[PDB]
Amino acid sequence: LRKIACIGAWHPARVQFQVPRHGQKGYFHREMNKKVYRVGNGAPRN
Amino acid sequence: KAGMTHVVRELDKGSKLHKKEIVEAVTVVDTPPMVCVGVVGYIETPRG
Amino acid sequence: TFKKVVVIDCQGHLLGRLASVVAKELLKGQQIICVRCEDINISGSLHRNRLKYQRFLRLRMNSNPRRGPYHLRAPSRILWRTIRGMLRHKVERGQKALARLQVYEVPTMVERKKRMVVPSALRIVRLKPKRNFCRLGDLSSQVGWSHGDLVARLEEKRKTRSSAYYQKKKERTKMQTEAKQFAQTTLPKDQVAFLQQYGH
Amino acid sequence: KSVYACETITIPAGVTVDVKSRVVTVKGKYGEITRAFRHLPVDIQKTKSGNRLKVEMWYGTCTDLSCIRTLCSHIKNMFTGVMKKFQYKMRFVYAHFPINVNISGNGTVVEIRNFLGEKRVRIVKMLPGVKCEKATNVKDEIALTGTDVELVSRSAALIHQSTLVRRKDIRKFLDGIYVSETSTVEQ
RNA sequence: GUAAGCAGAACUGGCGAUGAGGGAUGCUCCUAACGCUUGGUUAAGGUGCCAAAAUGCUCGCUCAUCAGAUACCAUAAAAGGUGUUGGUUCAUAU
RNA sequence: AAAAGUUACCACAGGGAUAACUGGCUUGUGGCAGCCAAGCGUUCAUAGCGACGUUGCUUUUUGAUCCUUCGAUGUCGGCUCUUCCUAUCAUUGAGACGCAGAAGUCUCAAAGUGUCGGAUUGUUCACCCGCCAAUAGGGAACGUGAGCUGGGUUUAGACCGUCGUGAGACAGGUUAGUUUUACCCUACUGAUGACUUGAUACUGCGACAGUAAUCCAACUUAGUACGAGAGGAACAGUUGGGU
RNA sequence: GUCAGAAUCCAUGCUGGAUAUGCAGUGUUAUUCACCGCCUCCUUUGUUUCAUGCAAUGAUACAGGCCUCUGGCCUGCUUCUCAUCAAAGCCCUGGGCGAGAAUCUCAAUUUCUAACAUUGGAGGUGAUACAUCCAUUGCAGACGACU
Repeated sequence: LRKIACIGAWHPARVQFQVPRHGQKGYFHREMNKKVYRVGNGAPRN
Repeated sequence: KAGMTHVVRELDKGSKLHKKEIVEAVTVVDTPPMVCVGVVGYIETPRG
Repeated sequence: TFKKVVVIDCQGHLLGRLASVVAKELLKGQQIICVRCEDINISGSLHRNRLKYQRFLRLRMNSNPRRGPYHLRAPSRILWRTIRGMLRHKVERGQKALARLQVYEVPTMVERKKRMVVPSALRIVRLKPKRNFCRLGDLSSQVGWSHGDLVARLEEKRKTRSSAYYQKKKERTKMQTEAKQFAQTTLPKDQVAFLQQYGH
Repeated sequence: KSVYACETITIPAGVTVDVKSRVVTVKGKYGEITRAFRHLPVDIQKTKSGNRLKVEMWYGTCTDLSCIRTLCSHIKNMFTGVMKKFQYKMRFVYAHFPINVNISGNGTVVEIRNFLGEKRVRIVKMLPGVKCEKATNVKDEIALTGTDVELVSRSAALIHQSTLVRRKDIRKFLDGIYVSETSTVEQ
């Protein structure tokens, strides 16, 4: 029960790419508009 | 990337949170200075 | 019964009419370059041809469209398809014909060589005037071919390059045909009248 | 179909005309328009007594015969351009809300505020060869003046398009801006 | 029978028992029926390329923001159009 | 020939020469769209309608048929999951009105995005309670059982009613009743990997394929426009919410 | 002949690119007889979808163009160059010298082009490295792979 029941209709007599399957998750290359609050210094009181 | 911690800042938005003190989650990213080395030209061709 | 290479200028040319000539010559064993493929023409208006290219993008393998009809946006790559459309390309002989063909949207290399013209497959000849036509460079840049304005720049650059070559040659076409008129006098008067029978 | 057809155009005095190829420069005192006619199959050629411009087509079918008189009307407009200009007067209309209109008169652009009680501001830049005077002393009027017709009369029409009502019956709400009169300035 | 690649008859010819060339593809359509073959000529059907042969010659019509394109055959109608090309017949150039 | 029944306890030889599913031809029936103009529409055939007639389209209804399948293509419905169509319910941009405003009705480009929570029934349909921008209609072997479920239908047990002298029968009702196998090929999803004017290392280019955002509400605009009055908008701006 | 114009379309951005058996730039290129390059000179073989001059560089228009431009030209690469005199041979800096060539007996492909790779020689200049297993890691992981 941790799975899809119906992959596909009979025709096309072929599994379509749009249906979701089992496989890799994470390690995907991926954002935009994330605000910088503070630029700091390593050289105390940061 | 390092780890993330929350910070407190005063909102400046008339939202109901105007002039109030909001906690926010915040990632620290460690960035020691990047040393410049080379330089690369690029011709623009009809291929790319 | 044929030359080593035959470079085609493809401006003024109609797309199918060109391709059908070019196909049969590849089968006869002639090796061909096509050049300035962006300027090649098609009958019908721009809107009409783009509506026909949109019917082509609608086609795809529904299972996995990675696999299916590759929609090729570049003018060089578009002409290449319609030549392959006029060849039995699954058979081994058909494949050999494509191998001969080289298509470019003008590089280095063959600016230095002459470009010929197929006269039957030509717009000023064929399309009865008023009847609206469309350039392939426009049709391709409508459908996501990015490199319109480079092929503007590079051509406009190497036209100035070629007009510098022209005025050297045009000066030393004068210079030979000046020295011809001396040489035609000094050799004896029988053989001057001999050449004016046969044109030279 | 039809073997020959030729209408001729009278050139007025303070103008010159230079038809090389199909393309026709018209220089007068005020400015100058150039315009191309490389659609039409037609032989333009001016005369020995050079205040007349004949124009002819052989073998004209009845659709393409109708492009002989379209040439004449466009070239006639280019003459009364470079002499006299083309003023298009437009008048504002409204019921309740008085519509408030400003001008960067050299540029030129027309911001239109408070159209039908609205807060969206509506800038309309004109085409390169036309200006916009606010007409003094007559209340509520814009005068559009330039040499070309098609540049001016677009630029008039673009203002009409911008200031258009939606989502309401157009017969009651007549709030707009409309061309009053086509004319010239100089006479 | 509303009709059906539906059911039932009459005359002749086919398919079944039958390939070959054409109709892209098809048991029944077209040409034409077959011993192994060399040369010549046609049939149906075709001649831009796939494809052997015409980007042949000559005269009209058509521009389609879903043109059209070859019998059986792989659908289209009533009703419209000041889109264009001709015709028929009245009325003062329209 | 000299001759009654019954079998759901059933058996055998066969049959796609022959029914019950899909598919195919057909489209009466169902569904959808045109043409003409008697009248309706205070007045006015045509904003919106449209009798008496008449021309089409569709295969989402149901027949008609028996071409395929009887040495078996696993017969309803739900759940899950994907995609496609447009004959568009909502959302976008228009046009028309018997359009003052608000609210609508009609039509064009439109399938980009969206179409819900429950009570009763096995239901498909249906009918209610509610929400919502809207709760449009369909296809893909009446999608989808080596995907599940087994409530229904359709074995054997048993009950009632009607029919039969009886065994038994019922498109009459009722309860109890087994849902088998992938490790093969392809497809799809992920994983390594030989080789190409040398090896090996780093930085790149981007043909081509896939694509992503989309709806609502409040505050001001404004009790303004418009209206005899009741009622009552919109754009720009600000702030949130749903999926 | 133009113009405005949409929840549309195509780009852009985003994901892949062992989705083009695609393409570019840069680093280092085998401890000194030991292999290995690059550039000439000249020989062994073996590849080619295809050697016999398998030849020729303005850019446009077509109800117009080009210039050697007070003139001349267009109506086709239908042209314009190239092709000789002894051998696909031998001698003199690219042109030029001479010489009884046949009985190759009536034709037999006119065996030698081109670049690409390769076997072994001459002379000129050069170079003295990495990857995998292994152990370790855990930003990764069914096993490979990846860090």
